[PDB]
Amino acid sequence: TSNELLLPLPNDKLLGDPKAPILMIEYASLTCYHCSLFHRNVFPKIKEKYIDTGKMLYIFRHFPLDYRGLKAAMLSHCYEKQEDYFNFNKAVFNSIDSWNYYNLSDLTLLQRIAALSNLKQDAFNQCINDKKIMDKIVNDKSLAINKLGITATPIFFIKLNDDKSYIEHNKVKHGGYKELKYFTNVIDKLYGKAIVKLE
Repeated sequence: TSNELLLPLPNDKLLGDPKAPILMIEYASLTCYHCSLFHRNVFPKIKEKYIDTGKMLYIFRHFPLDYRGLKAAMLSHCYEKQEDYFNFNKAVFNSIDSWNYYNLSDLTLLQRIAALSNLKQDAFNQCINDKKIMDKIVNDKSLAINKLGITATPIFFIKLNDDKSYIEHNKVKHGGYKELKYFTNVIDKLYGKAIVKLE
């Protein structure tokens, strides 16, 4: 069920305090141009203002649409520490202009990123060919299509980080590129309600 999907799951990768008052779940393709721009220009201030400060727990979930993006989503699993995993996805978004737009199977950009992060070639090769990880990514994607009605990206669910509450998923959904002021409005209002409730 959708309500069960909009909580931290045991295999989710987390960023920020697991017990933060607010929860943001994002689904996005790593090769999405507008997502890349959002991650370059808006997300860093969201992280500084709400994640680093313990106000909001962030959960990124992959939604790959192509070879590039699925292989990249797979390679992200070579990065275990929460900051490393986030920094890998950030590097892929930041490097979007550097894919090969003619040979869509060319993964030279991922070779670059792996080298810069000192990931050994044996680990790289294992991660980029790991069928168990590929299957998890594509099943989590089909589950989001089925249960949450996702088509385009980025999509965001922003809600109180309370496992006991029932909320209709479309009421906490935000789609597409949003400027910083949009999210600060939404998150500040939710946080204020969260704190009152917690006291």
